[PDB]
Amino acid sequence: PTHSYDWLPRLSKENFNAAPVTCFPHAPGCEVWDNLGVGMKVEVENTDCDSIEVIQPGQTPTSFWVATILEIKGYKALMSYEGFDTDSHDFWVNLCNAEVHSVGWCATRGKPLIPPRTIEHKYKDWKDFLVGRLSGARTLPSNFYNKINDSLQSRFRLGLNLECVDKDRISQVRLATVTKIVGKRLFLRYFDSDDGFWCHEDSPIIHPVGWATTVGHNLAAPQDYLERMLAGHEDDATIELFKMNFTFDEYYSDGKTNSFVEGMKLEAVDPLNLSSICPATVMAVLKFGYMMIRIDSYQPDASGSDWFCYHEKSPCIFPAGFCSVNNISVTPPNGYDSRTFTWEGYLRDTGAVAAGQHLFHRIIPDHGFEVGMSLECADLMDPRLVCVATVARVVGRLLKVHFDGWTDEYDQWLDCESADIYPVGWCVLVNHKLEGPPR
Amino acid sequence: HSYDWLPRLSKENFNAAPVTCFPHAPGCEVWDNLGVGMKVEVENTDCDSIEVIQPGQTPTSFWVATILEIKGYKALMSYEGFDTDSHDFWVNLCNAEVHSVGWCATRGKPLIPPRTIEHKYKDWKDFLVGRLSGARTLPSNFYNKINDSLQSRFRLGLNLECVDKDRISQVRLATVTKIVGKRLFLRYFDSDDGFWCHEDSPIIHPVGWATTVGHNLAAPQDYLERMLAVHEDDATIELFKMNFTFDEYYSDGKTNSFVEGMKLEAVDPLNLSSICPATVMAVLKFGYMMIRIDSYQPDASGSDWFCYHEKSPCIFPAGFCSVNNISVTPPNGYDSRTFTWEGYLRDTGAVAAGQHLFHRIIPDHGFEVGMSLECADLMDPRLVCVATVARVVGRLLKVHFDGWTDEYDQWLDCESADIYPVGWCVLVNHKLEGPPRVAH
Amino acid sequence: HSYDWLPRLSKENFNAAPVTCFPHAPGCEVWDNLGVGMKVEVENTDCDSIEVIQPGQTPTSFWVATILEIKGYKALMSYEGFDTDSHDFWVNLCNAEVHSVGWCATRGKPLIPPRTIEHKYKDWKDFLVGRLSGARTLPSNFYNKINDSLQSRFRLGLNLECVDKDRISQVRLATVTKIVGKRLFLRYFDSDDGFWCHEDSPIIHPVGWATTVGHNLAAPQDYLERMLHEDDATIELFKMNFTFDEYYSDGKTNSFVEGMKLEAVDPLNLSSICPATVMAVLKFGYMMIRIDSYQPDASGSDWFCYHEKSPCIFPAGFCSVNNISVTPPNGYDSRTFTWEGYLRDTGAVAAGQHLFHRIIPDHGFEVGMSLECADLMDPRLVCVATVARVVGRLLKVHFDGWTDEYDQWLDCESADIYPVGWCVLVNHKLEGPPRVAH
Amino acid sequence: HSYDWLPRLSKENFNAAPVTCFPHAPGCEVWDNLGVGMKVEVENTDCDSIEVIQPGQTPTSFWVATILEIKGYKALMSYEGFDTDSHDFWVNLCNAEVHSVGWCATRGKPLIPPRTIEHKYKDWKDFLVGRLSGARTLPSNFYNKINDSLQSRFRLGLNLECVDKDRISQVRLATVTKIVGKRLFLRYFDSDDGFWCHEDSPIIHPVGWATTVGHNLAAPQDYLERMLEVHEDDATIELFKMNFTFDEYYSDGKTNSFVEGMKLEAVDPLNLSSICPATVMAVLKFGYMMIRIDSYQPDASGSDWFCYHEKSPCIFPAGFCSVNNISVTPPNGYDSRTFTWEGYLRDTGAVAAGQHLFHRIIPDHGFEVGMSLECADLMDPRLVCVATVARVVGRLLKVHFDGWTDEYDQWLDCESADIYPVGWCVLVNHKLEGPPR
Amino acid sequence: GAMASRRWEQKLVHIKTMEGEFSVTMWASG
Amino acid sequence: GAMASRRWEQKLVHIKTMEGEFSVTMWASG
Amino acid sequence: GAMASRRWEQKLVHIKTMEGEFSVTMWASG
Amino acid sequence: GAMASRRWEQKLVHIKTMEGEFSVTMWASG
Repeated sequence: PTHSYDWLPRLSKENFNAAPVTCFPHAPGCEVWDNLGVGMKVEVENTDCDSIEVIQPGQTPTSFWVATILEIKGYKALMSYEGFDTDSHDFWVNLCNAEVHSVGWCATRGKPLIPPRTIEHKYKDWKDFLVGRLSGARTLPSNFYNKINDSLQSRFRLGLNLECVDKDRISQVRLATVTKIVGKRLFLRYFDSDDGFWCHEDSPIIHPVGWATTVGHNLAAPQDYLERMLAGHEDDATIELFKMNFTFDEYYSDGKTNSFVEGMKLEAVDPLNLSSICPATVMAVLKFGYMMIRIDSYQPDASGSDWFCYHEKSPCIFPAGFCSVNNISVTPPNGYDSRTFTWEGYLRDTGAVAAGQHLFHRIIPDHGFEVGMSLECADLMDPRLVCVATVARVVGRLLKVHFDGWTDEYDQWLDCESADIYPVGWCVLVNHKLEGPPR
Repeated sequence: HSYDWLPRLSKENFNAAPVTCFPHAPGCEVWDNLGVGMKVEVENTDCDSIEVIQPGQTPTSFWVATILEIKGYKALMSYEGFDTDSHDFWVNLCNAEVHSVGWCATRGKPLIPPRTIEHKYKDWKDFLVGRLSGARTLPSNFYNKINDSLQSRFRLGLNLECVDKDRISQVRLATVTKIVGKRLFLRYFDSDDGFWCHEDSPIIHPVGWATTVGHNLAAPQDYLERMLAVHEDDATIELFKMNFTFDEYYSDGKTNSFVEGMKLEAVDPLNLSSICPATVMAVLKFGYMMIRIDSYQPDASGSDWFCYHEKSPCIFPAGFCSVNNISVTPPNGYDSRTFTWEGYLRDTGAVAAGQHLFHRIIPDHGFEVGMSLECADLMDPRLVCVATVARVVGRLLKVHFDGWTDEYDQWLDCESADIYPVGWCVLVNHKLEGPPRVAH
Repeated sequence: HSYDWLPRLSKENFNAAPVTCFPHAPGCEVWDNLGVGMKVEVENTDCDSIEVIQPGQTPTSFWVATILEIKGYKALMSYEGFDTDSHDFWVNLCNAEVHSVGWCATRGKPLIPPRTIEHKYKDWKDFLVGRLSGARTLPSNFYNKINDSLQSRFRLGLNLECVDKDRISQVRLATVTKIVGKRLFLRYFDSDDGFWCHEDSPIIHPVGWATTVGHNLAAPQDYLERMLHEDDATIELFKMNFTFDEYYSDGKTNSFVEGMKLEAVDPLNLSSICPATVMAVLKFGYMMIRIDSYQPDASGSDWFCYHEKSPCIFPAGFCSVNNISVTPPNGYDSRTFTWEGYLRDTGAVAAGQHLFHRIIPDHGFEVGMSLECADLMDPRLVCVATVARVVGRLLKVHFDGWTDEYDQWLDCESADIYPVGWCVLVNHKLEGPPRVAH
Repeated sequence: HSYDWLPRLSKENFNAAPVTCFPHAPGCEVWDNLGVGMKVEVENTDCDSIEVIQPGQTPTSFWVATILEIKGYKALMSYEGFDTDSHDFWVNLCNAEVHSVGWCATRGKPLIPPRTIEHKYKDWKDFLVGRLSGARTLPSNFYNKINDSLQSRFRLGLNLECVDKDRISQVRLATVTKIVGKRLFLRYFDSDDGFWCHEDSPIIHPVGWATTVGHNLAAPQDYLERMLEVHEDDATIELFKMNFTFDEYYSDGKTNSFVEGMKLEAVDPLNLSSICPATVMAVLKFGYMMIRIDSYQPDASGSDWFCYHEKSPCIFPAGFCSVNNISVTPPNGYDSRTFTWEGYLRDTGAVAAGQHLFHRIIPDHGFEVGMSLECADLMDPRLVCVATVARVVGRLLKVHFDGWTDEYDQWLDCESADIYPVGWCVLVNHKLEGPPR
Repeated sequence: GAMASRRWEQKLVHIKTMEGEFSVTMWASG
Repeated sequence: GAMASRRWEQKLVHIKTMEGEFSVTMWASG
Repeated sequence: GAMASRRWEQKLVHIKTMEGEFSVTMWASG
Repeated sequence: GAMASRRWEQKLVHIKTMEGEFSVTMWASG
């Protein structure tokens, strides 16, 4: 095992602000999280007692006591054992990793509750005290951790084949296979190489078998697969496994669109530099709403190898002027300066037209993210890493996420429903290493 | 002069109990229609009278803002178009001219940019569309819903039975002569005295309550004669809040739970900072009973006996304070050192009321130690004051008045009708007492 | 006298539209708190006056019954304790003395067994516990909620602007002089004449509406002057299926245009849907149209205002697509009418499909369902009626005992249709089916 | 052959209990996403093979229809464009090719008009836009949800403990060998014999149940030794339906409610048409208890004792039949016109179980007298039969098999796992027994 | 919060007759 | 928060015929 | 039935300034 | 129908200590 960052010192400070689990729709436990609450009672590991309990062989060796939940920060909960007069023995736990149960769980399994050593002297029979503390009090539904467990599972399984954006040539998707899964983040190994990359199952850059051929996107794959496509298997990743904010019913059968047109300009998050929002150009309109765009800040390149596919309903494309309207420093197009750039002048220089506002459909939900909230965030440029992070800005439904201890040059513009952000404690829950602030 | 919360709101980490913590508070049931990040039309305090105002209509000019924070009824607003927070401002959500976006246009009113930023654009259309498209705003019926929740169940002139503040062992006939934020001013008959009381308070009762229950009653002669033998101004049962129904009792109201002589713990009705051992002195009908606080001086008259219903959240089994780390007020003749319930029971030869006689459910009320709120002074209920949650014990709260000694603290249920969100006084036009100023 | 539904109720397979089908009907929002099989305390009509009654209290003695059926506001009651159904009885749920079980005991009233079965037990406790334990009954606030839902938003004495039945192209000032079940009688300012209409009707408007929208107005001189008071019926009393937020501040629209053709229910004949023409586009979505089947008339006295979001206007082709016999334009045959030919003849264009926005709710109305329906041509009357056709959200309503010539086209959310038993509830007379003479 | 509901559906005023009346029935939880008046794409049975079908896909051509009626799983369809009802047709909603409108286009399939009306339009766009705009159709995931709800919690090869039909006072080890619509065939361990029962039946139990509860158990010696270590084929606790939890009882399962000797009434497990006085013979753990039906001929062996849980909906306080006008079955040696509970308790010197020991809540189950449904013959659970709700007594149903005498009527709780909506047999591929000749 | 109004509730009610009075546990929606 | 699943939703769908293809806006319960 | 009031709804509103007037599509809780 | 799952429920649980076993009535959301 290696050194993973423990949130403990942050949790121990006053006014630590963590984005709650319910801010993350894809996070395990999100849908049942409102079954938890400060003030509720649980049975939890007694770390302050001798092994006086006769443990049945095979069962848990742990002895339990009751505690009140005082605080909830992401997946973290501050526990206080019943019977303690001060907070000296309060302790933080990982709610979905620790031995935590509804009150009554032990008795059903013939286990007695053992008072901690520090307070064991207070009563001979703790019955009256416990009745007093627990009567009418809230506890967990008996099915809570079953629901948690269910929400841990990926829609994908090992060995599935899918089409994913080639990190070495983002203008094409390449056939890949799922070789590892951690917290629904898939490790995808490309065929015809030994290379690969991590990405969450909900990421917009992975697609089902047949997607590229159907949509008209560039495809690299083994010859056998290529041959199967041009005509028109147990390990195919199919459409129902993939998250979409639209349906194909919304499009004509042939996928022919008449919205965005080649040559139109707009703004977009740079897929190769998430700290950048930049003017971009529609280079090729594909089918079913998908289109290839070029980030205008890139160096001149006629090959088109650096073109990138965004769907027309992506929350990461914006109309020209989005940065200006929202006080965001726009990355100027190649050959321009931040001061010497205006959209009006740029359009005249290039003789181009900006995509109309009506082509973008953005709804701002009450996502609940606030500036200064702590969370865990994947590094999109090195998706092996999930790191300590802070919400630096909220711009409608768009977040600027800052990595604690790093310069702002490594910030990432991410949608509030990004699958690359996670609650505090997620890394511990799913057994992923958490990168802390650098030295 | 009423206290403005502004200096408290201006502090980082100001912790106010949200409106949803208060079931009886105006706006509680529609408070989820609000949210941080939402857009509203709000008064522009930074412009000239360039808007031609129709006489009779509001002279106010408006702009659009985003809600950054909500603390009780207070909202921190930030005008659209500002690059800094230097002009952010607090408003009373339900008092200030705050509206859904679109409100002005429907009334023919233009939006006027604050002077600080007015030259940023010529036509603000593209900016406003950019900022407001797909954004949340107020539902159009929001303030209609708020207005509905402001109305008291009671009207002026109603007659009711209320605990006599000069002799708490009896109720006395009183009439409602004034209503402020559902707090009723009750004027006793056969005198010129009275007191303030929220409509949901447990110490007011419908006409005929005392006679039915068997509680002591003082009233004009005509009323007493009617009681032993329904008028237009009778306050009837449906106007009163109860945590039970009379269906739960037999028709004659005969109970078999608490028994005369049983001991328990209770909040002292004459000193709310105190929870003390108490004795059941007389069991009335329909769950009601007269108890006596054991810390009082000896008195055989029973003028100091007080009625609690058996389902009151302000009575507790013996040992409640001890189990919950509360310093109990010892009985007459005992010390915080010398007092234990076991010793006390042996000395008096008494029996404690069983735990099963008490029924408490602990809601996820959301109150936390340190939260600010507004609280009525039960000893001088004219006053509603700046307050802070000092303790949370299950569903029981200890409320502290900022700037006062702990001698004036009050033990109150989490659903007490005497606690209100920050901003309530402004909403209902009640004066708010701020913390007293320290002399030296 | 008023028609009683009982002969219909007593037949097997009587299909009444439930109260929940009528959004405007009293009790609609709390109706799901009722259920077949539930228990209630109800008037005992079969007992001697053995119960000592207190002054001021109801003189009625009660027993317990099971609800066996619910048809509109009607409910079939069965007293507990009988061996046969021969004493089962229909009641008006919101008129009869009905209570949750437990209501009497709280008031010191004993339950009294009907004389027919009184000797079955000495002490009825064991029987009643056996029958009522775990059973459903009414929520205690049920009839409070019903009573609240009975009240009109209007009061006597309010003045409003309403369509002149003598010249439908103008509205005329009128006063609310009577209210029956939220149906208002509006007496015109200059006359003893007037008409009935429900408070939710689209042909009544607040003071100032005509002036603001640009509609013709007949009114007293001083009123006209004031437009260009405590008894003013104001905006919030009126039901709209849109908001003014949806329109520009000046109400200028660019949807329907003068000359456009469409289809519409004839305001002068509800049995008829006819091609129609936009004659004048007013403000805020309101427009004057003319029914094309009318005899030639250049006065414009017969123009009628429909708001653009009215469920009673349709795109050209609506009748044809839905197998509805269209009432032809003046000088045309019904069976052979085509829009293609008609548009060619007149050189006009049809209003586009995008100008209409019809959504079809699961309203729950089915062919053959019984209900009560106002006679739109004589709105004093509310009559026995049946759903003859369901066309999307549009209903063809047949008056029982009349020929199909008298059928009316009504939207599923029309305020002129009511549940079986409504007339009894609100004390309105119900017109029964005319008797067949031979 | 299997009975077809078709002639009954074709009658006016055919009353079928809706799917939502059956909590265990497939599709119950999503059924409210259906409604009369809604539009669907459905098989065109009135056209030539003019559509070019891609290999590997359905050869079926589709048109659009309105749902006119829903009776259990059955739906009455009417093709858009027909002026009369002459071509209206019934379908099995969860078997036939039925989709949301839009399903065909996404798969590149054209809608083809029925030949009968094909002449009406050259281009059907205007007609279809006029008819379908703003109209209700199916959620795209409807039949996925139906499919999920079809699956049993059990698999083949699972071992469980179930009531011995040859000796109902003991449970017997058995293996699931067949599953038809969540009805399991359980083959006894030491035999070729077995029986059918729904997965939610109260007479099947997980491995270890009898030993935990104290119920008689017939099993190989190796099994009992193990009970006094989990095997892969063990049917475990979470696979079984219970209307209570073990948290409600003390750890040792000791109860103090029903006591030996107490009398009550109960449905005869050997004769579902009979409700009879019964006696508590043995109180077990966790609320379970052995009772004997008092109508049985005298038998000191106790082989005919039957286990009911205390929260069973099939036991009642003494006087239930009297109070509810039900013909009670007299105890052995009594007459149905002479027997009274007061006389019985006098003769035997016994005490009736108190009302407080029983807890019946009466849901708004929605079953009404005259409603049609499909019902298993509990005496021969191979058979599911045409049936009718004869009586509703609170939450208890008297179910009648159409065409047979009343002697075979069954008393069943409204939440019984043995009753199913009209069309269930077709959906599930179970044979439906019709009325006899 | 989580603790709020429920769709249906049990209700303890009483029934009085000329022979005496007793309680019955029933239920109601809303 | 407030922005969550709704009881019913409009849905844009398409219909193809031998003569062409077009869109229709309908609805379904969620 | 299924078609009833929803948890949240889009709403078209208008904004007037001294330069003109335009529409905006926003949303609000029920 | 009107009788379905509710947002929260009381639950009877048990607690065992070295001195004996007893029950407590609590609640949980569903």
